Amino acid sequence: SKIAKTAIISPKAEINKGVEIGEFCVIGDGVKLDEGVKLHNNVTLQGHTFVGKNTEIFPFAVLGTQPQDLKYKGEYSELIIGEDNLIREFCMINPGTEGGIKKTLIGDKNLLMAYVHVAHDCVIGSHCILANGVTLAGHIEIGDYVNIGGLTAIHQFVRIAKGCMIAGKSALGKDVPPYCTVEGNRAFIRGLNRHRMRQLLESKDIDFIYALYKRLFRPIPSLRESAKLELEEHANNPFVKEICSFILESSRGVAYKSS
Amino acid sequence: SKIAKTAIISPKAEINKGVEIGEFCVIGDGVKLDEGVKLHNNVTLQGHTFVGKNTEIFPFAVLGTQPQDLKYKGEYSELIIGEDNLIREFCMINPGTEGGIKKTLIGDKNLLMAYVHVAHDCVIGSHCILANGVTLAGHIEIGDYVNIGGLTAIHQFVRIAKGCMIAGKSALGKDVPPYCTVEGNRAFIRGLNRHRMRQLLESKDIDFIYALYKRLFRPIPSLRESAKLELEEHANNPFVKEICSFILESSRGVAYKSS
Amino acid sequence: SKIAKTAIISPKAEINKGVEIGEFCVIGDGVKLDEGVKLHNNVTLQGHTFVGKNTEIFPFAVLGTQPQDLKYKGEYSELIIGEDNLIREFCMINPGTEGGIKKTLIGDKNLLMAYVHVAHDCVIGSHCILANGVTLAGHIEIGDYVNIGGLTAIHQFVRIAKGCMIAGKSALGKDVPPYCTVEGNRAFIRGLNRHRMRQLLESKDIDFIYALYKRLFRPIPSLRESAKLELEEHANNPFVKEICSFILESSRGVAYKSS
Ligand SMILES: CCCCCCCCS[C@@H]1O[C@H](CO)[C@@H](O)[C@H](O)[C@H]1O
Ligand SMILES: CCCCCCCCS[C@@H]1O[C@H](CO)[C@@H](O)[C@H](O)[C@H]1O
Ligand SMILES: CCCCCCCCS[C@@H]1O[C@H](CO)[C@@H](O)[C@H](O)[C@H]1O
Repeated sequence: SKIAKTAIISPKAEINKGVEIGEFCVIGDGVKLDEGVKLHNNVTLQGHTFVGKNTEIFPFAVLGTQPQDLKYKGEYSELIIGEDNLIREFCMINPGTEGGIKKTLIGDKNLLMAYVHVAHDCVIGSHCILANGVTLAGHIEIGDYVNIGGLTAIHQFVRIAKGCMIAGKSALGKDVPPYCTVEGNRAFIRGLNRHRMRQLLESKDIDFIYALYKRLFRPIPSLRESAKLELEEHANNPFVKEICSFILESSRGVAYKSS
Repeated sequence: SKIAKTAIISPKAEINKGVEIGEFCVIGDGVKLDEGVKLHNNVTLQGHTFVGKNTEIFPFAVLGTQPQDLKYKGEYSELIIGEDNLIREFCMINPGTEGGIKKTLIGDKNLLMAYVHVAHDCVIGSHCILANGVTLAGHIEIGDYVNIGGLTAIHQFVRIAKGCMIAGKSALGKDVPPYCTVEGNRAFIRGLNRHRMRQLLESKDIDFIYALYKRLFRPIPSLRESAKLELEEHANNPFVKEICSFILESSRGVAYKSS
Repeated sequence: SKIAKTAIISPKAEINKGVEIGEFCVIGDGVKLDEGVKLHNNVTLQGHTFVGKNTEIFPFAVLGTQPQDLKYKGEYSELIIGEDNLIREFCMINPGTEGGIKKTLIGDKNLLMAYVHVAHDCVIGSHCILANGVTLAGHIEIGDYVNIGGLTAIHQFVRIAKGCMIAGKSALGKDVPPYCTVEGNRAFIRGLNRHRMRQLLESKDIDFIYALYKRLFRPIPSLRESAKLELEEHANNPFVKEICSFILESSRGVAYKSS
């Protein structure tokens, strides 16, 4: 519950109770820090940025500066961060753009290791882990319980569904359906995130999913056609709905499988 | 037109009119900031560094500290940056060395995204874009209108000519002739930067270039011999001169083509 | 021998004579700086960190903050750095954990270039060079005279013996025996670090080592069996002892060779 005297804090910023601010932090006039937020020394918060309860941010992280994108034109956008997040040293996160969704959103209980960059208009859920140097291009969507290995680059508009695991040093240019593990320069699906499914899903449903994907990724009928048929033959099945609707909504297309 | 009171500025530094300096900037005694320069909070400028008109530098960038090279011995070198540049967060740029060209030079209207490192003795032109984490080794030369994708590493003494495009995550160890696109770990030429040529060149000349490269990269006569012959059969043709003289001057050799 | 007035230094920290501290440095209550240490502006030193004589640390480096590892629980660990080290901009080094060796150790005369991250429980020797962006996972052991190229990632528990060279952009998941050169995504041994051996070893011994490895890496008898036999047929030979005992102690296994 201490605010360093050396910290520069705009009188227009809103700092709730219990907030800790380390030495030399720089806080702009559009920042909001909810209860229990802890900023180590030298954190830079600019733009219209909201930082949720109990989130902790380490030294030299930069949040809220304008997107790097050239299309940006001093637009009115926001950066919204959830609760119980851990944001490490040298992270750089920008707010959204008018051409995107006018915001960059991050949920709860996530860990963004050092040197992680989150570009404008990205959406990250909860319980995610982005390792050292992960680089997210613009307009990316990441579901809950997603792990992305260090030094991985995700291209613009890519969508990663819930429970996915992406190996380090990968370059992902396509969407990844729920509970899949990805790896490779031009990343592709190598199987299912068994370890994740085992903690969130029941055995019976895990088997169903394997079967589902095996049928979905058959070569003959296109993925799209198999997905639509899957929704018909199983109008009542949460997993089919979650997986198939994700697939049919894909813009960049779904990543390569193995069959 | 405001200079933060918390900023540390050597009385020997030269700060022109209209310069903006954010909170906690550290400016050494050999720095010069031309008109309209904007430094966000926490920018570090050391050594004999000149920053051109209207250039803007974001938080935690470090410019002017001594090169990492071991051969360096407290030499007298400079870092010269042009006008209208955008230098993002966490960039690190060093001045030259006595063994090199005694300076690191950057032209105008360039964008160096976050975590970009420019080593000693590098030369960057104008209208260039270096994405997140691009790493330039020493003595590199980059022409105008060059785009280098994120997380790409360029090895020492490599030269990239005008209008080239280098895909992200590449490792370039050879020179790249004008208007070529490169990609791959041990990077190679995959074709021409059509999108770039279309905005700078006329259709007729674009066709000529394709033809030129097709003949230059034939397997039998060496690239060098074809280049010399090309200069003979076309003593009067700017494109041939620009492309062939570049090739004949190569030290590390020209990158692999595809034919 | 000057300490910037703007620097924040805990009265509990121990600062020896001749120490230089730049503007805005942040020094916690468990830090110790031995004689001749030079901190540029904005260096952050936290936790129970010791910095040896004459070590120099550049702007925005962060040393001593808690490990990123989730298993960590406000444990009592240390970060110990040796003498004559050069630690560049944006480096991030964490102390050890209770599950590891309760410390992160770095020897003497090393150069850690910019953006280098050293995870909890790592052990680095002396005369080493880690290029831009090298990322070390936890519990890694690096011997003396090791060079690791830029943007290389070393996985947890990997051990690199004395005199090894690791090419840039590699991903190492296995141990590397003394005097070997490694390269590749899933890194493997490509030969010997001749350049290194030539400065530290006599010609006769260099020949012996080549022969040793040629016999060790034969396909039929396992590496382990050949190593044990090598120790028997040469109970008195420092090189055999150094190389073979390293191999037999491997946890993650030894890297792939080429024969
Ligand atoms: C397969 C083709 C993939 C093309 C991907 C293009 C991504 C460009 S986006 C770019 O990403 C940066 C991440 O560092 C952000 O900082 C910028 O603001 C944003 O504009
Ligand atoms: C194919 C072989 C390629 C060899 C390339 C060697 C590059 C070493 S240079 C080195 O690059 C660093 C970039 O981070 C700079 O900081 C250092 O000052 C500079 O000395
Ligand atoms: C072949 C399989 C290799 C698995 C390697 C797993 C490494 C996870 S460790 C992890 O490394 C980070 C480096 O950035 C540190 O910051 C964290 O504290 C530490 O917990």
